[PDB]
Amino acid sequence: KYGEESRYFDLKDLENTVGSWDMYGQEDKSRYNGLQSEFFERAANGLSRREYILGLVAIGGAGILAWGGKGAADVRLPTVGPQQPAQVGPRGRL
Amino acid sequence: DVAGLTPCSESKAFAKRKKNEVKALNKRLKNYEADSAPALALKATIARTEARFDKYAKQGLLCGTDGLPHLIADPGLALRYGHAGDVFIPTIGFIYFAGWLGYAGSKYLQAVAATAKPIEKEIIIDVPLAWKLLWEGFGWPLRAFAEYKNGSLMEDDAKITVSPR
Amino acid sequence: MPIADYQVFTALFLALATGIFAVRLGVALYK
Amino acid sequence: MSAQFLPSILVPLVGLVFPAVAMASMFLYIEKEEI
Amino acid sequence: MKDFTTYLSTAPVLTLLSVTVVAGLLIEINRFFPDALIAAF
Amino acid sequence: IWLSGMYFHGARFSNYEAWLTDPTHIKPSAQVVWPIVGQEILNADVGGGFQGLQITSGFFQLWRAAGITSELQL
Amino acid sequence: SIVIFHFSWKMQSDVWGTVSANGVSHITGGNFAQSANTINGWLRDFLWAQSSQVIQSYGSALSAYGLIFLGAHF
Amino acid sequence: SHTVKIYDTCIGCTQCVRACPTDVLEMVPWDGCKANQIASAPRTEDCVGCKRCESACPTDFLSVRVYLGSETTRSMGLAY
Amino acid sequence: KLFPKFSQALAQDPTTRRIWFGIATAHDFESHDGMTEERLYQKIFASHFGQLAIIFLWTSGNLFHVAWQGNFEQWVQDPLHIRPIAHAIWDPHFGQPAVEAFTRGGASGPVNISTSGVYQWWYTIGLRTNQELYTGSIFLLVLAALFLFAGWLHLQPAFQPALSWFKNAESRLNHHLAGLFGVSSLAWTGHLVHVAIPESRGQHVGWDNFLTVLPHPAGLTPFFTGNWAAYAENPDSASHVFNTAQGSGTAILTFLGGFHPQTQSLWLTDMAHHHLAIAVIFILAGHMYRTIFGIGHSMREILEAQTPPSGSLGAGHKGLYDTVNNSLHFQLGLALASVGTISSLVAQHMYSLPPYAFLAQDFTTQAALYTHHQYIAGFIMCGAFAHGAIFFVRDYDPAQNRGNVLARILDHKEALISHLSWASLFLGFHTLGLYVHNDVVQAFGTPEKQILIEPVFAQWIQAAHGKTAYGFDFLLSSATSAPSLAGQALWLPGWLQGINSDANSLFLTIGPGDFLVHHAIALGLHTTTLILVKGALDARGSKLMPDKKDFGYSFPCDGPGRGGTCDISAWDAFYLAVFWMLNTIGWVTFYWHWKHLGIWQGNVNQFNESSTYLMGWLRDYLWLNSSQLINGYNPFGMNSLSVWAWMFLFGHLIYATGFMFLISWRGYWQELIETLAWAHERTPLANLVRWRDKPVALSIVQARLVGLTHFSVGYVLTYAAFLIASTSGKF
Ligand code: CLA
Ligand code: CLA
Ligand code: CLA
Ligand code: CLA
Ligand code: CLA
Ligand code: CLA
Ligand SMILES: CC1=C(/C=C/C(C)=C/C=CC(/C)=C/C=C/C=C(C)/C=C/C=C(C)/C=C/C2=C(C)CCCC2(C)C)C(C)(C)CCC1
Ligand code: SF4
Ligand code: SF4
Repeated sequence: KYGEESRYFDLKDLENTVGSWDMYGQEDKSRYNGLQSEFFERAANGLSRREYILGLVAIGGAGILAWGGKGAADVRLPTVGPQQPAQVGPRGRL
Repeated sequence: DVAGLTPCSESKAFAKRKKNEVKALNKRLKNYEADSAPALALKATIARTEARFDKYAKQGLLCGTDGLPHLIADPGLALRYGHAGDVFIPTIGFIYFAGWLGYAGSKYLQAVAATAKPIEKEIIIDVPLAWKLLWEGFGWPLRAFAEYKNGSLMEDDAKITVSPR
Repeated sequence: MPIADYQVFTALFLALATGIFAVRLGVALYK
Repeated sequence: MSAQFLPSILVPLVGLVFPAVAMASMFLYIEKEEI
Repeated sequence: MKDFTTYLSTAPVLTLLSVTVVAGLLIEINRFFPDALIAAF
Repeated sequence: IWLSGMYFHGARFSNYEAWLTDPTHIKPSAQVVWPIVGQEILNADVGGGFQGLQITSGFFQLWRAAGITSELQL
Repeated sequence: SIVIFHFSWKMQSDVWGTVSANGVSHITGGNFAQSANTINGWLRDFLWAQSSQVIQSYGSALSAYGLIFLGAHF
Repeated sequence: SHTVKIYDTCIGCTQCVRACPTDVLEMVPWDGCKANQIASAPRTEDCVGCKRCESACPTDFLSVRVYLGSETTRSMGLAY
Repeated sequence: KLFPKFSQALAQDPTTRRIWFGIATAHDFESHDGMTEERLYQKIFASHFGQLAIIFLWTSGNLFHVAWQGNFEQWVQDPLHIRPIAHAIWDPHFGQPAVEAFTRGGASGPVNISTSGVYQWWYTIGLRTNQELYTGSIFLLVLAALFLFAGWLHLQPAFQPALSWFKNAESRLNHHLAGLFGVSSLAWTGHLVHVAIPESRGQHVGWDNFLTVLPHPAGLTPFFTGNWAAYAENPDSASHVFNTAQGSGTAILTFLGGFHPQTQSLWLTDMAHHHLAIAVIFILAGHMYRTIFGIGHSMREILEAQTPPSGSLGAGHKGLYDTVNNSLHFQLGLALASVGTISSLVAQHMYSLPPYAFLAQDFTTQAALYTHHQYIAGFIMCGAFAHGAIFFVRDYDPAQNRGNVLARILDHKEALISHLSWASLFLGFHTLGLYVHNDVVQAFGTPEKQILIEPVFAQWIQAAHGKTAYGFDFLLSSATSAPSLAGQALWLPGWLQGINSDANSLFLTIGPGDFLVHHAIALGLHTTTLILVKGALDARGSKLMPDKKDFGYSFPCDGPGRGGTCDISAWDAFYLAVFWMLNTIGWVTFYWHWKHLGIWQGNVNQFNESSTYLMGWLRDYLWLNSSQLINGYNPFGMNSLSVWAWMFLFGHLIYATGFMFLISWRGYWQELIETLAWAHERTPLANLVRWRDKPVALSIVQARLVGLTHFSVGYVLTYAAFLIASTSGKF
């Protein structure tokens, strides 16, 4: 931008004249411990592929069906529980 | 009797309605003096109610099962059973007065349309001319029929602007 | 005589086949 | 009703699994750049 | 005086006066001839 | 002009004097309608031998707080 | 509108009422504290319950309020 | 990208050009009117569709017409 | 960014609008890229197949759910003391009181009470067990799959029908009148004679034994010999019990007329006879147009010959055959108008002449069916006029229709619109004036001053049908009149017995309230028609926009120039007419529901006295019948009506939400969205996430469509909830 004065436009430095700044980014490779980082990158080894990561989400879909067919009954959900008596209605109906 | 309707004179519901209205008015009147302003007003209302019911029963109006007057809107049916004053005669009266006002307005608009500045004549009405045209509008049926048979009451379709289809 | 479970299963399978035909028709319509 | 367990599995499938799958697929398809 | 009569002849003044006169005439007709349900002549 | 109309109506078509003697049972009223087409039914039995429309502007309370007492003052 | 509705219901359920040496008998019986937490309560216990006074005013002094109530709706 | 068209009914008053907020119209020489000039739309890609040019045309009917079509980042007036 | 595969211009849109318009223009095949007439017709044909399959699947699902979780078998034994079950309820959000409150018709758990009347219909056509319903559902499933395969097959080059095949109007009409209408009616008659009639007499006739059961004691001999009268020897006795053999008969083609004393519905033999006569007439009509057998008619010549002399109608109907055959919108508009009118006819005939057993006793089902069909008819009518406008702006050719009825009707469109406006103004002025006059006299405590005009014309027509409640003694009201003596021993006995009874809806008694409400209905119809006709006639252009046809059927506007051009397209006219259609249908349904509410409770005086003024409509109908509905759930508990109360509030919310899109316009939202975009582009952490499509405000036309959709949905949901809750909590 060459903003050394009141010039905020520069074709040779057009990158700085459009406000393309990281503002808060900072490159630094010294932080996470090597032993802990290895454990996590190892745990999430093949889970970096779209098909494989979607498979993990597919497990959540199976859990949803598992809850309806088993989880809902184990938490004693009112819909899966029993019913007590009934009513007749306005007139002589059921 | 026209369509299963009973005359209000022999209608029991009509008499019961009149009795109930007068009874309510007397109940309200009982909470006042004999010559005070509210008492006189209530007595006047009672007299008006009785006169209205008597007039409706005497005029030959037809009452239904609910005891309220019903109007017959059909020529012939109302003319042969004495109910022409229900809708027929009022129709004639309206048509006449409505045509009177409409014809007066039409004549005023056509008369001021020939002036050099008609818009001002429309926002600032000419009272003498409007009065004269209002008086002339009473003969609107004759004038309208004469203009229709004369051909001056209509504008040629070829002279009226129209959309480009 | 209420419908049995096998009847519901058969109806669901036939519905699956119908859905397959429907998706085929939809694919043909998209083209 | 026969097979009381069927609604408990079909309702979540049609209301939770199917809608999520359909929305994800539609979102991925309406922004493909080259279909 | 001419300008005053011209102002009195404007559309709003004439409209309000005409409506007032018609309303007054109708009110007095109903005051002297009340409950006129049908045209009894 | 509006204030003058309010005071005039409270002095000629109201029950303020009667309301002063019984402010807990007499309902304030400052409007009277003419009998033309059955509208006289709007003249409610507010109290104190008076018939009119019940008002909710609070003028009676204001006048009482100011010590009006009489209709001549209004 | 919501402000005035809140004020009306609150005063009719927790302030305005009568004293009978045994307590306070509010106009609506204090249903605001148990029904104002839902929209259905506002529609039924306030709009529907309190509207019976204006829809049943025909034939009385408040008939005008019943007429305007409809006219305004128009 | 809207479609802007100029018709021979134009009188070359140049009002539409002055009313354009994105500089889409211009006056070019012509010989069908007393003004000896006609309007043109060489930069329709910058037209937003405000129709300000039509509100300034005095001919009846309008000599300049704008037909809104495919919307772009410029025709939608988006600054983000 | 290329999802609108059918619109390359829309795919280039970098905003979210691309997605929106990508879904609202998916069925406008004529506007898609690289679209021809042959491909358009083929795509429409395949879409028709898909729609047919969807309808079959829907019917199969209804049958399966009734046979799996309903109480059809129990309802058959007690059709008057058991509430039909629609389907089960499996909602994890339900609480214990909700689960216990929704268990009604002897079900194992929470269920929904049916309101569509499928129970009465299936019971009247012969169905009795759950196995039959399951078999029907499976059959419909197979039929749907077959239609899907047909739709896919006709899309292949070897089975693709040519464009000329779609234009063969004579052949299509011949096959539709003789086969789609006649043969279908004949088959229905066969089913009624072989199953419905025997089943109603306590005799079971199914696929396993229909070949060993005689529909009539004298099988086929009287039919081929000509002694058709032998098929109406002894009909069902007046003391016959449905589904049993007491007081039964052997006739299969009667014409008693009226209603069954026990079921309060039309006789099955009468309906079978009706379908047989209809089938014969339709087949005969089907043998009219010319195909490839040297005989028949040519519609083009018939139209070209319908030119009255003196030039009163101009060129007559010259070129109309091509105008209808070439334009798909013209045919769609005609079909929609006819279908909507038939829907209204169906709604008006099912309540006055119940065709299903024990249907008149189900007050909830009758009201729901009438309201449903009336709303469907209104929407279809609006669509018919909308497509007529689309035709005028996209398929009308002035040179091809020069001098015919279309050009002439367009030549005097001003007179048409002017007279429609005058009729609407007259009806509105007087209906509102009479209602307000009655309201004012009622408020002042003087009901005797009400203007109650007796509907003498409608009463006269009723007397012409046999009603003797008005003392007219006209045609059917006089026993010595020629029409009375002609049908004295045919259908008049039952017809008169049913029309002179106040226990049914066959020509109900009318009074001043009916007069006022009918004029209000006339108002709604006239104004809706005025809006639609004005939009269709002015679609090509008006004085404010002479070249409107150049901008298409739908466009936002024409800018603020020339005084302003908001809502100037034909689409906008249809948009404004939808509100009026909803209002008219609302008035019609309100009238029907209130009258039947008073009739069912044996209190016709309530409607006869409170319907003459609007306060009675608001207090004695809306406020009075809303107590149970709004009490579905309260701080004390909940009942089975809580679903309707929630739907009531839901409809109110949707309607109010639509009010936003209707009142607020695009300008405020665009600036607001720009501010939101700036906020997102400047918020840390969230900067890592970007939008693929630039967020923009809804389009003007899109906003009008969204607002109208919300308004209509809220309207329908609110009325449905109120109607069902009011007529269900009492009966
Ligand atoms: C259009 C007809 C239709 C409709 C509206 C419904 C509606 C319903 N069904 Mg049902 N069903 C149908 C047809 C239909 N069904 C048919 C023909 C069968 C026979 C196989 C079944 C078998 C069936 C079973 C076994 C169950 C339901 C259940 C249900 C309820 C919960 C939905 C669910 O999760 O189940 C899933 C539904 C299916 C797996 C099959 C339905 C397939 C239909 C035909 C698809 C139709 C799509 C439609 C034509 C296209 C519209 C476009 C749209 C998808 C955007 C719900 C009220 C459940 C229930 O009882 O709730 C308590 C339940 O367990 N249905
Ligand atoms: C006998 C021969 C025959 C038959 C049976 C049919 C039948 C049919 N054709 Mg076809 N057609 C034919 C010959 C035939 N066609 C020929 C020769 C040609 C070339 C000229 C065509 C060209 C053609 C085209 C281009 C199209 C069709 C279409 C259709 C379908 C119409 C839509 C529909 O299903 O609604 C059913 C209609 C009825 C059942 C009749 C309606 C009766 C009224 C309106 C209903 C009320 C009756 C009653 C009161 C209802 C009560 C029931 C209630 C209790 C539920 C239909 C199944 C359309 C289609 O959908 O494609 C698949 C279509 O696009 N046809
Ligand atoms: C046989 C019936 C039929 C057929 C075949 C068509 C066919 C067609 N119509 Mg049409 N129409 C019909 C009936 C029909 N219409 C009816 C009954 C109406 C009155 C409502 C209309 C009104 C109408 C208009 C105004 C227009 C068309 C247009 C069109 C064309 C394009 C449609 C389109 O773009 O798809 C797109 C489909 C959609 C956008 C779906 C709409 C979304 C719906 C309304 C929302 C429903 C939400 C749901 C109810 C919410 C449930 C509530 C719950 C959540 C609580 C097309 C050829 C357009 C046209 O011709 O272009 C020039 C056009 O502008 N139609
Ligand atoms: C309650 C709401 C309401 C009302 C009263 C109207 C009324 C009317 N509409 Mg409308 N409409 C509405 C809602 C409403 N609409 C909505 C929500 C929409 C969707 C946006 C539409 C869309 C619509 C369209 C597209 C059209 C109409 C048309 C009409 C007119 C039809 C002619 C008629 O019926 O004569 C009767 C007239 C009336 C009932 C008006 C009442 C007359 C007043 C009360 C008399 C005045 C007395 C008094 C002096 C009042 C003045 C007091 C003041 C000075 C203080 C009419 C005036 C059509 C039209 O213009 O017709 C030519 C038309 O094309 N409407
Ligand atoms: C007593 C109370 C009352 C009131 C307050 C009104 C008020 C009104 N009426 Mg009405 N009317 C009434 C009673 C009443 N009417 C009765 C008892 C009848 C007999 C059934 C009618 C029949 C009637 C008709 C036929 C019409 C009205 C119309 C109108 C409206 C305009 C009237 C007018 O003159 O405008 C000003 C006048 C003009 C602008 C020009 C004159 C127009 C008049 C009406 C034509 C008269 C001559 C013509 C040849 C008559 C033939 C009409 C044709 C249909 C046969 C207006 C709001 C008109 C309307 O509804 O507007 C759409 C309308 O045409 N009324
Ligand atoms: C009942 C009708 C209705 C509703 C619901 C809204 C709602 C809203 N309006 Mg609005 N408005 C309306 C009528 C309505 N308006 C009308 C008639 C007008 C014309 C004058 C306007 C004019 C208007 C303006 C000018 C503005 C708004 C703004 C807003 C938004 C304010 C933000 C907010 O409230 O937070 C939250 C939203 C809500 C509380 C709405 C209800 C949402 C529920 C509680 C959540 C439910 C979750 C859902 C069920 C779960 C998903 C289920 C799945 C099936 C999808 C909001 C969404 C302002 C805005 O843009 O926002 C700052 C704005 O400036 N409105
Ligand atoms: C716009 C448009 C369109 C559309 C249209 C429409 C929508 C229409 C309609 C309409 C309608 C909706 C109609 C209806 C009707 C009806 C009628 C016309 C009737 C009648 C009558 C009669 C004849 C009857 C008789 C009888 C009998 C039979 C017996 C008994 C008695 C009586 C009398 C009832 C189109 C595309 C086409 C064209 C262009 C544009
Ligand atoms: S519509 Fe607006 S931007 Fe486009 S040419 Fe006209 S004035 Fe210029
Ligand atoms: S405003 Fe119209 S007349 Fe003037 S230069 Fe532009 S196109 Fe021509």
